Amino acid sequence: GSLVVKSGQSEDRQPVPGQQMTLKIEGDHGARVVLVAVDKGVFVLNKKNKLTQSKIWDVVEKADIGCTPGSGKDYAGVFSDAGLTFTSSSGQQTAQRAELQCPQPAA
Amino acid sequence: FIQTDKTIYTPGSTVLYRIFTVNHKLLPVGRTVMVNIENPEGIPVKQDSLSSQNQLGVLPLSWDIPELVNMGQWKIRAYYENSPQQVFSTEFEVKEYVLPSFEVIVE
Amino acid sequence: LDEDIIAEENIVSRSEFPESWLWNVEDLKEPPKNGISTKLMNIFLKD
Repeated sequence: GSLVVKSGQSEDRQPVPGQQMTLKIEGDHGARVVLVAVDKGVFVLNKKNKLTQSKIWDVVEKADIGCTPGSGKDYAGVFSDAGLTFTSSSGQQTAQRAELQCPQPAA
Repeated sequence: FIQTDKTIYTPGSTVLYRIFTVNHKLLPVGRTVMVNIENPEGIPVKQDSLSSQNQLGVLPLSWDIPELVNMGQWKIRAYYENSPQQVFSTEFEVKEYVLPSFEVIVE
Repeated sequence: LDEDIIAEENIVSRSEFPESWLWNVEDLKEPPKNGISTKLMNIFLKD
């Protein structure tokens, strides 16, 4: 969807310790948003193990059942190499898959 | 997905962490989650069992770090009750530190 | 007191120095426009 967080004050400069400030939040309707503010000084000691949207997709992609950029050796390979199984009443079926992870990256 | 407010904590402070529960479609879901917290030497000290039922896939939690404890790399491990084999983890460092006043970049 | 300066009794010291705050939760149920809701929060910056 989309989630943006900008300054409510559509004007002015830098605030002063103790001063209030409007905080605009542009997100999807019906969505719940959890917030958190941290002093940048903390990240100077440690910036690892954070939470990023990019790190999320990186995990989703790793859990993909497809193990080939495309195509295959044969018709039964195209489906399997794309994360699918074909089976017909004529006999044409795909290669039996019985292993969770993708092929061990054999360079 | 585990989220901690800070990246590093001092012995005596409180750690605020939230657990996001979603399915393969990244859509929120109500399930039973088992959350543990291990020390640098891989030894669980606290274990909870809350449910994201009607919580909109967000489990707010917190744990106070005792003054007497080993410093180093701590880990928070969570997993669905219906799949003990699949475990997710996020690390947070524990050290006696003091927030500096400037950052240093090496490019 | 008469000096062109501020007395000690008139200087409120800054004490609130948190490392992490604003641990709040807000829902976007406001009138949607183009599928994009907008909530305006009034936060209290620390010292």
